[PDB]
Amino acid sequence: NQSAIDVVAEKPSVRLTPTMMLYSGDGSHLLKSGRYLQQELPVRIAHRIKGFRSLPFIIGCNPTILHVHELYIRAFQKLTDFPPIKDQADEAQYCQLVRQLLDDHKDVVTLLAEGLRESRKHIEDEKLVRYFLDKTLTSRLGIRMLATHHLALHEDKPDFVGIICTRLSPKKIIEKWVDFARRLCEHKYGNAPRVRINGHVAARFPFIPMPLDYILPELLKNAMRATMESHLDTPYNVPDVVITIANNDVDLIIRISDRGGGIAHKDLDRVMDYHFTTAEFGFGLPTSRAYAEYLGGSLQLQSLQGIGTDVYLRLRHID
Amino acid sequence: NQSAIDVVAEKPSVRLTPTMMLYSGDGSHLLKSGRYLQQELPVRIAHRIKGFRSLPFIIGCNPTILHVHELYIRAFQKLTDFPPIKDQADEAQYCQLVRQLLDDHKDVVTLLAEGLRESRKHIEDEKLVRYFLDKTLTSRLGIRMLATHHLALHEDKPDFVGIICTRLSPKKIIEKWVDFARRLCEHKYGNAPRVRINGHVAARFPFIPMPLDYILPELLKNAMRATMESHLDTPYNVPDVVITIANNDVDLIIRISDRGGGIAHKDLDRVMDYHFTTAEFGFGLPTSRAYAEYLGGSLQLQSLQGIGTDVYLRLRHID
Ligand SMILES: Nc1ncnc2c1ncn2[C@@H]1O[C@H](COP(=O)(O)OP(=O)(O)O)[C@@H](O)[C@H]1O
Ligand SMILES: Nc1ncnc2c1ncn2[C@@H]1O[C@H](COP(=O)(O)OP(=O)(O)O)[C@@H](O)[C@H]1O
Ligand SMILES: O=C(O)c1sc2cc(F)sc2c1Cl
Ligand SMILES: O=C(O)c1sc2cc(F)sc2c1Cl
Ligand SMILES: O=C(O)c1sc2cc(F)sc2c1Cl
Ligand SMILES: O=C(O)c1sc2cc(F)sc2c1Cl
Ligand SMILES: O=C(O)c1sc2cc(F)sc2c1Cl
Ligand SMILES: O=C(O)c1sc2cc(F)sc2c1Cl
Repeated sequence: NQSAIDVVAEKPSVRLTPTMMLYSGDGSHLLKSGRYLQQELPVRIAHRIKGFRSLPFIIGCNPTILHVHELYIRAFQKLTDFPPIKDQADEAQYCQLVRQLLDDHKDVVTLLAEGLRESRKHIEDEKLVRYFLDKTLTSRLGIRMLATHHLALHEDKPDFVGIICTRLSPKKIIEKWVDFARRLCEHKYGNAPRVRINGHVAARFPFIPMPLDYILPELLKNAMRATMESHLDTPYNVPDVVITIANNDVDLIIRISDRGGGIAHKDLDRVMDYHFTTAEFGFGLPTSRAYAEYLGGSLQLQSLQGIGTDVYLRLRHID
Repeated sequence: NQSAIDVVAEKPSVRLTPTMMLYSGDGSHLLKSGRYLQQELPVRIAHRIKGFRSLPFIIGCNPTILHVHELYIRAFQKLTDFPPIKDQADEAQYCQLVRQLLDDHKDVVTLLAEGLRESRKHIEDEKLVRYFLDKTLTSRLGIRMLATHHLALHEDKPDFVGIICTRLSPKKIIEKWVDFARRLCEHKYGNAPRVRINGHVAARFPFIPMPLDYILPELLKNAMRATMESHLDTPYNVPDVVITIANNDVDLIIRISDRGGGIAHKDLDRVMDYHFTTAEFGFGLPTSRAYAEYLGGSLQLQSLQGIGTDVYLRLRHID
């Protein structure tokens, strides 16, 4: 066992405010920020190692689960071996290790789902598995936003302070993912539902697109697939998917309404479980919910069995 | 104190199934049903007397609350003094007392809200008050359906077995209350939102209209009022209220969508409390929710602050 990991496995995380990210974004400010990252990332990694150590032995023993645990141990070793950042050249050296770790851990979610799939015969508690996956994936999301934000601060990209867009239009980010989903849908069925966008279509505000880039294609794929499966007898005459944007001082709400038949009563208690899918890998819906909650929001579903489903994505604002 | 009340205050209620109501509905069947009512009503009344006896003393002491408690004691005395139903003439005698008690207790909800309003300075628990009102009003709803159903069984009214409509159209019962709400709305503002009805508009099925006759005008008044208050600057150009009917083997779902600005974040935790209203008596929403839950369903709200509100009324089917 590694005693260095034990030293910070229970140290509370120091949270960088999404408002503080705008406040610091530069040369001398990049150094203070890089010093923060250097000290904070091993703590976040150690909290994840603690999670793998706390798994029931028969699950933690899985070679795929063990491989992810060992990747986290490797990441902690590499981040802690690095000398302190005294100057901007030291700050730059560190950035290249962060880029390497961002790519080395690209498939962690895939590996975890694989390991847990192979260990399904030893899982008697979906609430324990939900806790492990919600905690692991949201904390990994937090590590990724910190890492990507710091790297992006080195660019003079328009309307962006790192990963924060200063003038994010929800209508534009929704339109981008609607085009992507309609193309995949059209390839599979020969047609895709037309998507209408209404509400506060002219809203623009400081926002981090990363969560929306994950959640939006997941909800659009679900609404479009349910609409096509529900109308196989009339595939070229399908009802529209309606998206409403509601923007207020507190949060952004995105409502996605489909006429895809609804989520059956028997399936409604399982649609938010990991691995659960009625398609022919069940991670889109529980991961989107855990991400929205991690960011101060929520993901709620309202089923109208025989008609369709309304999905409400609520995300707390920057300020 | 009355010892007869004590004898049945904890006796469990025997539930008449909404399916059993169709199964019995006649002369000899009316007698067995009237015998059931005679024995069941004092038990339901005694459960309510127990509720008034269990209120904190400072609240139960209120003369308005005491007047309702004393009305229930009177109803128990009158129902128990009546001799057993040996024949159809005895069954008919009992019906006339039930009619009198139905009218004598017409305003019980009004009296209870008044008594609790005068005792607000001594209420430190909205969860206790919610429990008392949810239990009292839903059990009173149950007493009223039993009483009205038995009386209605004496009629040869088309498409009705007592209070059960054998071919209830949700679109027709919604249209009836839309006309009522639009007229009241037009009187107050000079205009009312146009109501569109979609989904399963041709659905017809066995159903008891009584719950819908209470809940529908409450949700329509709220959706229409919020729409008019939200558009005072353009009172003759207001967005439509959209109602969707979803009918499946398990339940009927009625979605009411408005563009009335939404329910504010500060008010969202209080809209389901009794007495809470932002209008210039806050019972419509908590009573509708308690009624829908009492009948195996639910009443759920989804707020899009800055845009509008979606209300979902779910009611379990007869079978
Ligand atoms: N809009 C919707 N309409 C109908 N069914 C839906 C909808 N959204 C989700 N579902 C159901 O929830 C299930 C779980 O979805 P999810 O967890 O996102 O994973 P996956 O996309 O792999 O199926 C889906 O397989 C589908 O049965
Ligand atoms: N559709 C809606 N749009 C906006 N506000 C609503 C809506 N439905 C309910 N509300 C809010 O909830 C409050 C409580 O409603 P309710 O309990 O039905 O009582 P009341 O009709 O006496 O106000 C309302 O006063 C209003 O502020
Ligand atoms: O992140 C954490 O703090 C923890 S504690 C714990 C216990 C488990 F069984 S999984 C798990 C995780 Cl993921
Ligand atoms: O699990 C991940 O996705 C990542 S990305 C990244 C960048 C770092 F600097 S550590 C680290 C980890 Cl642990
Ligand atoms: O039917 C399917 O299986 C799929 S997968 C997918 C991904 C998208 F973005 S849309 C879409 C559809 Cl419609
Ligand atoms: O119906 C009941 O069984 C009861 S028990 C109880 C305790 C209270 F404080 S009110 C109340 C009611 Cl309404
Ligand atoms: O509270 C009420 O609304 C009613 S109506 C009715 C009819 C009866 F026969 S008893 C009784 C009561 Cl207790
Ligand atoms: O604005 C109001 O106060 C009211 S009260 C009422 C009752 C109805 F049925 S509609 C309606 C409206 Cl719109």
